[PDB]
Amino acid sequence: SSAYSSRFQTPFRRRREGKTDYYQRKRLVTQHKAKYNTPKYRLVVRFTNKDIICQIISSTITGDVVLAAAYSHELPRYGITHGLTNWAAAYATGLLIARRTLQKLGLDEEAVEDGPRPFKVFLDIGLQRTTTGARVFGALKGASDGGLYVPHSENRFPGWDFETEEIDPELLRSYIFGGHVSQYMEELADDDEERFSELFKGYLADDIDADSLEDIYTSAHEAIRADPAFKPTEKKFTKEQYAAESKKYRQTKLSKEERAARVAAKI
Amino acid sequence: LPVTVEKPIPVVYDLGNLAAFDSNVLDKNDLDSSNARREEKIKSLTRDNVQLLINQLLSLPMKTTTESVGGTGGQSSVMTLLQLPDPTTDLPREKPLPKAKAMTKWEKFAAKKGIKPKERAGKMIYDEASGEWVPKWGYKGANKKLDDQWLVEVIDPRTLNRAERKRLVKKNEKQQRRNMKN
Amino acid sequence: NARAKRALVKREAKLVENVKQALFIPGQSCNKNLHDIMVDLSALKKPDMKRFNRKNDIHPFEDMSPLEFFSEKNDCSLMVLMTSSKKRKNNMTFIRTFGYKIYDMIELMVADNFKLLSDFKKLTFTVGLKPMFTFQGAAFDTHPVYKQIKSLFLDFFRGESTDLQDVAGLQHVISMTIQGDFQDGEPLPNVLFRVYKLK
Amino acid sequence: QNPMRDLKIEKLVLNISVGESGDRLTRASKVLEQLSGQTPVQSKARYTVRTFGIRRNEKIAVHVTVRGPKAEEILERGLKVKEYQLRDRNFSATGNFGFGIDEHIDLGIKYDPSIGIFGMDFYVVMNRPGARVTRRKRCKGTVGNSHKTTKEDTVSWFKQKYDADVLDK
Amino acid sequence: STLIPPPSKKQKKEAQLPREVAIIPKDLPNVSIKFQALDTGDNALRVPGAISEKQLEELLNQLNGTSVPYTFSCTIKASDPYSSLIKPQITLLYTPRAVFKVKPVTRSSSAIAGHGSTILCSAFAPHTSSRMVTGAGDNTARIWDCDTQTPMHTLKGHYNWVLCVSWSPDGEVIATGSMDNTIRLWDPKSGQCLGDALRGHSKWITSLSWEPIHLVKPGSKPRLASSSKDGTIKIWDTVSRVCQYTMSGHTNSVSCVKWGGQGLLYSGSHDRTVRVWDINSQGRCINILKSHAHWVNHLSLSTDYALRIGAFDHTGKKPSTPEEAQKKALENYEKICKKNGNSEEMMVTASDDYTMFLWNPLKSTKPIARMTGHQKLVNHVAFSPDGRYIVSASFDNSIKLWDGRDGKFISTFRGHVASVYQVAWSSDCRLLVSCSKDTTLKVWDVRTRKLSVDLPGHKDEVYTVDWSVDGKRVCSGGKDKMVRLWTH
RNA sequence: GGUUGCGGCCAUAUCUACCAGAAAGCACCGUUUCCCGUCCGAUCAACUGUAGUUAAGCUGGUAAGAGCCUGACCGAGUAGUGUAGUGGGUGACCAUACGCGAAACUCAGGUGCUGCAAUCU
RNA sequence: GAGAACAGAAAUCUCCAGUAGAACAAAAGGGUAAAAGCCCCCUUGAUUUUGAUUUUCAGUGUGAAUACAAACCAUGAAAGU
Repeated sequence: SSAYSSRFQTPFRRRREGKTDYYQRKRLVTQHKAKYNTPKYRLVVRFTNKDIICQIISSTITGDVVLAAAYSHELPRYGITHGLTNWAAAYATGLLIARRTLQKLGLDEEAVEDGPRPFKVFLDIGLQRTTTGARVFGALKGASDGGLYVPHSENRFPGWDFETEEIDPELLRSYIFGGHVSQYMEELADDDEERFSELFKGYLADDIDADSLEDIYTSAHEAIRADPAFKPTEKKFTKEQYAAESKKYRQTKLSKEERAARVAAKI
Repeated sequence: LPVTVEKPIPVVYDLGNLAAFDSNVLDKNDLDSSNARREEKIKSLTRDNVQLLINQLLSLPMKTTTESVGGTGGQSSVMTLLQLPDPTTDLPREKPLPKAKAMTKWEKFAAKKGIKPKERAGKMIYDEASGEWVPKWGYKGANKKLDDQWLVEVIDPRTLNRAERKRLVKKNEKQQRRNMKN
Repeated sequence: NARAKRALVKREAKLVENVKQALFIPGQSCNKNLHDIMVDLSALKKPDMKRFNRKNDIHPFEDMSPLEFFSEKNDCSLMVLMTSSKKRKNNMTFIRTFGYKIYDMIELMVADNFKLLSDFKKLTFTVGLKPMFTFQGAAFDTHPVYKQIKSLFLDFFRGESTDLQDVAGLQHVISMTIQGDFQDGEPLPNVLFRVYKLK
Repeated sequence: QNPMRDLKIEKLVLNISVGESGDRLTRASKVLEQLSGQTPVQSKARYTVRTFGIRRNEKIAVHVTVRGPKAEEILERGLKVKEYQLRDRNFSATGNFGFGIDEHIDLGIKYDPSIGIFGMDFYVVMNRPGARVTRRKRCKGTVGNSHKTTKEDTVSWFKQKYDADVLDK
Repeated sequence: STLIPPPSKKQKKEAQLPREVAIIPKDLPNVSIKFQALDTGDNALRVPGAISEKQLEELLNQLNGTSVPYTFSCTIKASDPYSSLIKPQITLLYTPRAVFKVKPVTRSSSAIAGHGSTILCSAFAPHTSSRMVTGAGDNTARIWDCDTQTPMHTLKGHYNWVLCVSWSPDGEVIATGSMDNTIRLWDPKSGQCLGDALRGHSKWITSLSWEPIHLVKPGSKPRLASSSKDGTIKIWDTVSRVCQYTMSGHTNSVSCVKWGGQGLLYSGSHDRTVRVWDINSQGRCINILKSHAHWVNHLSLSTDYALRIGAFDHTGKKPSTPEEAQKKALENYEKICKKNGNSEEMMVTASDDYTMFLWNPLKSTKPIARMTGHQKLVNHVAFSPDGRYIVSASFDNSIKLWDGRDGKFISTFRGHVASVYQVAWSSDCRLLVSCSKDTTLKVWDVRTRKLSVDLPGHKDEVYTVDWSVDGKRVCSGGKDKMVRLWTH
C-alpha cells in the first residue's frame, strides 16, 4: 500500500545487500577512542568462490582506503595451481599480504620518535562465521607468520580441542601444508576412481602426489617470502577498449522525448 | 626548509586542546573573498601556526614505558606519547555538578550516636548445623531456609514469614520515599 | 531488567563529563546544498555525530522549547540547526545546552563560495583523530562574539580530552581565521573555516 | 528452454501431533526415529487454550525432516499407502504439498504392539536450483516470479512420476 | 596498584608554558674537534659549525677514502656519544659499526606444545633462523619450524635428559648431549642419527664445542669437542665418530669447554682451575691458570660468536665452495680478532667466588684484569659479537656490563627480580636478551644502558634463551614445557 | 564502461509487474576423508573449480505504475506574529511600520551518485 | 492467506507477508535492527589501594564506609563491552 511504503524506511544500501554488518563494523570504525589517539588500520579478509580477497583497509570519512591488497588468483605466480580457496591457499595469501605490506612499509629490506612502531592490524571477517579451523583463521595465522601482529587467541585454529585447552601443532602444520588434501588424495587412491578422476583432476593433470603438494606449498611460501613485488597483469585491451566493449552491449535510458513519443502512439 | 617562525606578537598556545591563538593583525583586502590569492595567504598563515604548534608539542616530554602489550590499555614500549598539560582555556560544563546531598535521617543519628559504619565484610556467613556456608544473601540465602524446611512447629507460618519479609521491604521503600520527599 | 540503568548512569552527570554529542537537526527550509554542507561538517565530528530522522519546523529565536526538548530526549549537549531563507540563506544555527537548558545561540550563514569535500584534492583522512586548532585574529580573544565562537568551536571539535597524546594522531589541523581586523560601526568580518592535511 | 529450473524435492517433513506429552509422545517419537533413522525434535506450545486441555510449553508435537534420496524412499512408500491418488487440495500456493495417513504400520515397519498404532502427517516442500539464496546468510535475496514454485507446477511435477492422479478437482 | 605520585599544581603550571625550542641557531663550537680511532689510531683539530651526524659520517668517510660509517663517541666524565655540543681540546673517538640493525623484539608468536618436561637448551642454526633445535627433560629432542612455529624432524634415540644441544658451524650436523653418557649426531633435514651414538664418557655431558671452520682442513668436516661431569674431554672426529685424544687434566667436573680461534681449547672445571689445551700438540695442556677461589663456571671467549657463525652472517647467504666458506670464516674471525691492530682474542672466566677474571692465554698467563662487584655467583657471561663489552649474569638478580678492552666496569642492568640464568647478545650488539628465574624475560639496550622491553608470558622459570643470527627471531624454553618464539 | 572487495551519502538508493546480460568476476552448483554443527551437510564447516547453468541472485532497460527527491519571484517577502505612537475609535479594535517569518498549493525537473585496491575486449 | 489422519473457530508443522500493532525496565523524542527481543556457551565482584569528604578515645602515617582513579576479573579470534 502507499501508506506502508511512505512509512517504510529503507535500510542502508550497504546493509540492504547482505555484505556489511554495521553493528560489528561500528566497533572497528569507532573504537573506545577516549584512550590514546592512534590510527587503527583494519585487515579485511573475505572469501569468495574460487578466490580469496585480503586487504589492509584504513578508515576515512569519504570511504575506506586500501593500503595494500592481495588475491588468491596471484598464487599461481608462486606455483600454486589448485585449491586457491583452500586452507593452505588462505594461509599462503595471508603470509603474502603480510610480507608485502611489511616490505612496502619499510620494516624489512613522520618517522620521528623511534622505534619503527611495528604495523599492528585487527582482522575483520565480516559475516564469515566464527568456527574453529576455518580457513579465515588460517589466513590470520599466515599473516601473523608474515609479520602482521594481529592480537588473536588460538581458540579457533585447526586442531584446537575442547576436551584439553591445548593446540595440537602437528595438526596445524598439516593443515598449513595441505596435509588434509594429501590425505584425501591418498584415501581416494584406493576408493572409487570416478570421483578421483573428477575430484583432483587438476592434480592428476599436473602429476601431483601427496608429498609433492606439501613441497609445492613450501616452495610457494619461499617464493612469496622472496618476490612480494606485486606485479599486475599487462592489461591488454586497455581501459578505453574495455569501456567501448561494455558500451557496445550497454542499454541506454530512453529520453523523456522518446517516452512522450511512445505514449502518444500508445494512447 | 626553514622551520623557525617570527611574529610581532608571540603566539599563545593551548597544549591541552592542541590549540594555538594568533593575535597578529590580518589584512582585510588580502583575505577578501574577491581576491583570487585569498586561499594562499590563509594557507601560509595556517602553515606557520601549525609549524609553531608542532614545535611546541614536540618540545613536551614524552612517556617511555618498558612493558609489553599485556593489558591493551597500556602503551607498548616502542611507542612514545607526548604528555599534554591540562587545558588552559575554560569551557562551560554541559550539566551542573551532581553534588546533591541528603542524610536520609540515618546519617544524622549515626553521627549523634557512636555507631561506626559496618565493616561490610561479605555475603558469606556460617550456617550452623550444616557443612555449608550458604551466604546470608546473594544466592540460596539462609533467609529462605525457613520456607524450604520441613517442620515449622508453632495458617501456614511460612506465609507469615513471607508476609513479614514483604512488610519489611515495603517499610524500607516507604522510608526511601520519605527521604526522597526532603 | 537493569539494562537501561547503565544508559541512565551514562546520561547522568559526573565530575568528569563525557564527550559532548552533536545533534544536527535538518530544518524545514533546509536545502540540498545545506544538507551536504552539514554532512561534510559532521563527518569531522564522528563518532559524536547524530542526524535527526525527519525535518523539523524549528524557530529557535521565537521558541527555544523544541531545542531543549530535543536535547533532553537525545542527551546531546551540542546542537546545530539548519535553516535557509531569502534573507538568511544557508543559516546554520549552533546551540549549546547546560543541563538541557539553552546556554547560548549564534547564527552562522555559509557563503555561496563554499567548497565540499568531493571538490578538493583526492587525499585521505583519518576519522576520530583529535583536530588541531589555530585561531587567527585578536578579536577571538577580545571580541565577545568571536570569543563565544572560539569557545563553541573548541568545545565542539576538540573531542575527548586526554593528558597523553600520540604524534601519529596529529594528521590534520582545523584553522579558523577572521577576514581582517575591524572596529565599531563595521559588519562583523566573516570567519574562514579551513582544514589542512599535515605533511 | 528450462536449463536450471527443474522442479526437485526440497525436504520431507514428518510430524505427529498428540493430545498429551507422555507415553504416546515418546512412542510416536520412537516410531519417527526408527522410520527416518534420525532423532526427532519436540515442538513447544505457545498458549494455554484450555479447550483441549493443552497448557503453555507442554511440548505437544514432535517432527523430523528428511532430505535426499532417503526422503524419496519414504515419499514413494507413503504415496503407495495413499495409492498414488491425491486431491486438487493438499497443495500450497507456493508449490508445497502434503498429506496424512493412519495406521503407520501399513507402510513397512512391523506392528510391534509394544509401540502401538500411530499415524503420520506427510508434508513436502518443492524448490528449484538456486534456492540457497533464500537461506544463505550472506547476500540474502528474493526469487524471481518465473522461478517460484506454484500449485500447478507442483501438480505437473507430481504427475510426471509415480503414475499418480489429479482426481476430480 | 601503587601509582607514581601525581604532579603538583606548581608542576602543572610550569609545564603549561612553552619552552625548550631546539632552534640551535649557530652553536659554533668553542673548542676544536678532532677524530681519533677508538682502537689505536689518532687522525687535525678542525673547527666546523653545527655539523650534523651525517656530516660527521661523511667527513670520516672522506678521511678514510670511502666517501663505512663509524659510531662517534666523545672523550671517555662526559662519556656521552651536536649531541655533545650542549655540554661546552675535544677528541671524538669512533669505532667501526659493521652496519646492521636488529629490530627490537617486543612480541611473542604463540605457545607451542611439545616435550612433556622442562626445556633444557636451544640453539638457532648458524645459517638460517627458520630452523631451531631445543633440548628438554624428555629424552627426545625436537627441531622447530620457526616460520610456522611447529615441530619438525623430532630426534629420538636418547633415554635420558637432553642436557645440551649444539649446532655445527657449517649447519649440516647437530650435536646433542644427554644426561646419559653418550653423544648423538643428527641430520637437521631428516632427523636420522649419523651412525652409532658417541660413547666412552663415564658421566653426563656438561658442554659441547665445535671446531671452527677457518681452522678445519679445506674440504674436511669439523671435529666436535665434548666435556663430561667426570672431568674428561674428548675430541670426536665427526667422520669416524671416534675420540682421537682424551684429556683428563681437570680433577673435577668440567663446567664447559671453548674452542678458540687460535686452535687452543679453554675449559673451566669444578677444581677451581682453568687449563689451556692445544689440539695441535696432540691435545696436550700448555698452561694452567689458578686464580679463582671457587669453581669456574661458563668460560667464554670474545670470538665465540664468529666461530659459531663462521662463514655466515646476518644476511644468511651461504658459501658456494669450501674454499670460499673457509675464506669468509677467516675474514669474520680476523675482523673481531684484529680490532686491536693485532691478532688477539680475549677470554673471560666466571666463577662462583663473586668475581670474574679477564685473561689473554696466548700473550700471558697472568690475569689482565679482575672484574668484581657481584653479590652472588655469576651464572652466565657472554662476550659481545665484536668484543666491545662483556656482560655477566648473577644470582643476585643483577646484570653488569664491563669493558671488553680492559674489563673495566661500565654499568649494571637492574630490573630483574630473580636469579639470572643466561643471556644472549644481539647480532648488531645493540640489544641484549636476558632470562631469569622469574616469570618474565627481559631485553636490554647497551647503547642507553636502559631496559628496552619486558617480555612476560612464560608460565614458569625460563632456563634457555637464544638470539638468531639474523636477529629476526628469539626463542626460549622453561619449566612450563612450552617453547616460545619472539620477534619484532 | 562491466565486475569483485572495503565504504560515504542513506529510498533519485525502496516496492509491484515485464525484458536482456559478449569476456571476466560474483551466484547457483558438485562432494562429506579431514577442521566444523546441526533432527536434517536445510544453515554452517571443509574439499572440489573438476561434471554444468546463466534458470536464479546481481547489473542493466520499461511502466506517463505506487512512493520518493530537487529548484523556484509559483504561496512569498504573502499569511501569521511581535514591538510603537491621542493617528481614528470611550476602550477592545481599525490604518501604518518594524523585526522575525511559514505552510498547503502551484510551476518545472529526476527515478542514484561517489571514496580506495584489484580484474575484464 | 495457502496446505497437512485424528485436528474443527482456537493444538503442532511448511510456505508468503510483517518497519515492527515483537519485547522492549520505562513512559517517551517516537526510539530500539544480522538488536536493548527470541535460541545456545563461559562467567563471579561486598576483589585491593591510592587519593578528598565522616566518624573514635593508644586519632590507630589506617581501623572502616562514601567518590574518584589504577590494577585485577568475565567474555570474544578481535575490535571492544
